[PDB]
Amino acid sequence: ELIKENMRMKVVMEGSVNGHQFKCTGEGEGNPYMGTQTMRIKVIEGGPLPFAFDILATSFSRTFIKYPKGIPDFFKQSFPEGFTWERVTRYEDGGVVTVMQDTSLEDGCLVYHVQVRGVDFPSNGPVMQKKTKGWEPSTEMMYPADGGLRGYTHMALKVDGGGHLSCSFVTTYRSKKTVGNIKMPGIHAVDHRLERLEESDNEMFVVLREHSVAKFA
Ligand SMILES: [Mg+2]
Ligand SMILES: [Mg+2]
Ligand SMILES: [Mg+2]
Repeated sequence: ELIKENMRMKVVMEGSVNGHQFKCTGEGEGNPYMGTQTMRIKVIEGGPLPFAFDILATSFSRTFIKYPKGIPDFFKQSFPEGFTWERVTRYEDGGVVTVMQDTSLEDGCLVYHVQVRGVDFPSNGPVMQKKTKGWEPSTEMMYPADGGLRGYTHMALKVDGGGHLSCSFVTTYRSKKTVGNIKMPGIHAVDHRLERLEESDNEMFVVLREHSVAKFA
């Protein structure tokens, strides 16, 4: 079918955080049925970023979730047309990030277009001071919502000196399927582990790896 055991992805991300304009490109691959993927990301405009790359990392891939056959896979069913996602992220101490994403399939490659707008991060907070240490593993609750899905995640951004910055994601996943059917899942959870590795000194190059597995709520 269209989502093969090996799939490539490409991403273009444009946005701003606290007025700082940037652009990133990414490419990678994974095993959509095993829920594993890796991607290589470059900051191509606005680099070096004067904020933590961690606030972008969660915007770089829902086709690579391991769904058990008993839980319908909204994302893989949405091809060939694909799906969109819209997110609002609220950070402890201020920091609101709004994200709009398109997922398409072009010549057998997944193609992502992402728009990111971050505002009101404190000037001497760990995001704008680049004192973050990556994301804890998290569980995203998935709910049926008017023929799409609502995702809800409480994430913990690790900070220098042992603390965390609490943050909350509400995501709306919408199908772009204009011909054909989608079997809607019930309430479920997705367990995520997002790792950054192979980073350059000023985060102009970052490798992300993700493990995403669906389970019953
Ligand atoms: Mg399915
Ligand atoms: Mg902060
Ligand atoms: Mg660098």
